[PDB]
Amino acid sequence: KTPEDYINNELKYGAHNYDPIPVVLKRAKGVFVYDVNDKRYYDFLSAYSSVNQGHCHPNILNAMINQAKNLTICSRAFFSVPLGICERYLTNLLGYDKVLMMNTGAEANETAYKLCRKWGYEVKKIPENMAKIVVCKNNQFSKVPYDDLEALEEELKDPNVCAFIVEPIQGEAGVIVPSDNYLQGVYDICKKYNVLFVADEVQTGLGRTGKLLCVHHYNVKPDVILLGKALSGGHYPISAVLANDDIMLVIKPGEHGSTYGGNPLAASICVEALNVLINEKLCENAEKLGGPFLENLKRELKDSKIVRDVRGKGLLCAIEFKNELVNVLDICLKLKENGLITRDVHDKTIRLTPPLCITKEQLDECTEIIVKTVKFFD
Amino acid sequence: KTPEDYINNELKYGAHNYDPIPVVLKRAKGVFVYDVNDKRYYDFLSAYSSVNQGHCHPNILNAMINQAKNLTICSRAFFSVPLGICERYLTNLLGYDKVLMMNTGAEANETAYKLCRKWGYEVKKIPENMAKIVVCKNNFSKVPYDDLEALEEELKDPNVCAFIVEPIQGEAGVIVPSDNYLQGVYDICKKYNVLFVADEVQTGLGRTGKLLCVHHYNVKPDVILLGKALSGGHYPISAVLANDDIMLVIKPGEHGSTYGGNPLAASICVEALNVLINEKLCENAEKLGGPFLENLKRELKDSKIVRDVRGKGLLCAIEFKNELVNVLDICLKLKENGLITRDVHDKTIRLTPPLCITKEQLDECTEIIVKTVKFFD
Repeated sequence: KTPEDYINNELKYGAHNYDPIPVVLKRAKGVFVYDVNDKRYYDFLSAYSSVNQGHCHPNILNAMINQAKNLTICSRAFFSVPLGICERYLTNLLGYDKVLMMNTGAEANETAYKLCRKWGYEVKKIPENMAKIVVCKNNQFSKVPYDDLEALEEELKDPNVCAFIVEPIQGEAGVIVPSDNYLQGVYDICKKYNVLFVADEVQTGLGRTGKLLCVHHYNVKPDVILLGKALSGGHYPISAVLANDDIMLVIKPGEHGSTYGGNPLAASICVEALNVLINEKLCENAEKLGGPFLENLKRELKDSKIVRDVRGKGLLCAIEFKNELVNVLDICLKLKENGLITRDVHDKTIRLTPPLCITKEQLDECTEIIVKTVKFFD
Repeated sequence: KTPEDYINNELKYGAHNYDPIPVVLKRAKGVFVYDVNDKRYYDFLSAYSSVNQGHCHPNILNAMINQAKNLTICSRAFFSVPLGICERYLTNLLGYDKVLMMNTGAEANETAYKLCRKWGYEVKKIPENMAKIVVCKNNFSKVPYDDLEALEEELKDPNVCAFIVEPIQGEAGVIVPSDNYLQGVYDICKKYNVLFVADEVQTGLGRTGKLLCVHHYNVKPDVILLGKALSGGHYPISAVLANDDIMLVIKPGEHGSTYGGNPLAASICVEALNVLINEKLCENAEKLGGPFLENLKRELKDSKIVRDVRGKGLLCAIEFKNELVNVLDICLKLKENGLITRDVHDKTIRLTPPLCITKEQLDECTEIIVKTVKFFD
């Protein structure tokens, strides 16, 4: 049918929990997506990093097929061959003793919360019910502003703090990059006060900023890591929590459920999705291309009336606009018209988050698409 | 690489969040799974109904392959072709206006909680943050299951927005309720203007012989929760269905998992339900269900450890006299004799094979089960 026909059919038969950009996608490969009118767009969202490897990577599909022909799910009532293969692979790769595989980012977060508090009770000997998790503003809980070591140290003085969880670059806040020395500060303060340092790398991990873990840029080793998105190359909801035995062994059977966590199909996809990442050296690509791409955009938008900031690390980039001077949803809609799809946060900031297999040449074309579009609104 | 090799390897490199039956599976097809030693077992858990259609159904693989070649995920920042196809397919099949697709059964529960409460506030006009959901014990305020009288006492409360109930309690030990419980739930919910929410994540999609267990009683709940077999075990997929008057209270803004409603799930889901309908697996379960449970009842009638043999369609259980047998040991013995399941509450064994199971296979399994029970007799 037409784009409007699909949209209206969703409005009729589906809950109205989202207000999407009105492009109706049917195909995708690498950096590109194709709508029902056969129009091609540069995808600058990468499904929030799930397709870091590019859309529809054939090597990831092939691992998915090879496994799904043999076994897709048996439930955690029994063991499957592929899970331990994945656990061994991931833990060796990232340098932690153990991993706990789940499906979604929210599941990884809740699992981390529980792990942290149980370690708080069982190891830190925090009195029952008192285990506090500290989190950052715009992320028993407490909040601290992001990129603030004084505020952090003040909270962690409390003996009942079990963990601090922080994203190496805040995504939802609008790609906020902390000062150099922040994460070393976090590492130091958390060590001082015997508090778990949890890095949330669900968005920043797996090549997006140019490293396997954005934390690697700062040569700092968190006590706990949360991964997801790109773990699957977009073929399956897969997420993970990693920690050494002194932390992870606090977890015991009985727990709750969520039957699909650790399933053989996800386990096989995951190993291949990371095999692709590493073998194609996509971390190196994002790291090589990202810095120049951003400097170019800064340069070409410097002295644009409507631009407030241009920021990023590797291929995790964003433009902040002055929303009193432009409608940013309209920028997004014009971006789409000019062949590039993204989304904004907080009606201010546009994510610039292409798959990591993007070329220097493609990034030059995208710079021109973006600059043309910002000029239109000046 | 032996079973023990694989088990110890997971103990070393994986969190100890589970304590599974020590069988290490490498392959599965239809009704059967195969371990690392090439031993064959009847799967009598069906990954808790995810594999109603049988393990590794080739048609579902084909739909997965056909979609994934084209598009697996774009996020809900944009539209995808397959999602609206799945939504129209699902809503037309079960007779509700709208569906909300998600990934896990816990996502469907939380979405349902939030939908129920917002309906409560916007339609029922319950006062500021007073909306109360009622659930059953052994499945906020709680009420005993199959207790028509205590249900009425609770819903009297004008602050109650919903009552959520499974047609058969799975996690409690496959508690089959009395007839006219469900008819009387409907009537009471209609009486006091409370949403009647049926949790069919386990019971739905052919397991009890019907597309929804609630169809046995010709009752139409206000909200349906589906999951598990929605995917044929190929993908985590769940759903909440409701008519427009309820569903329209949901506005854009809240985010869950970027994977809810993705094109790959949407295309897998249409085929999983197609397999279910076209292979008449609901019919197979109703048909084969009754006789299978007949035998077990009469073949274990003088077993001193057997407390009860119950169920509907292919959602069955045998409950044991706990004081007399270690029910985990029965499960391990069952495994020895080539049938795998799990128990619940240390007394009840699930008997839930895929729906494509044959009369001749289920005869084999009845002998396996009776043989095993007699070992502990």
